[PDB]
Amino acid sequence: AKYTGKCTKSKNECKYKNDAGKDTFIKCPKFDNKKCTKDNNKCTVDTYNNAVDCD
Repeated sequence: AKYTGKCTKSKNECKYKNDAGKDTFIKCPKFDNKKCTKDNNKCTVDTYNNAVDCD
């Protein structure tokens, strides 16, 4: 499966839903590299190996 969402300028996390609409928030791997820079920029998650991308 897969999921789609966005990030928060104040919090670089994927506010997507898993299972069946279960609120989930996971910070993307962007330590002092790109912790988001725009309200609801863009995000994406894959069930393959929990690969969370970032805008």
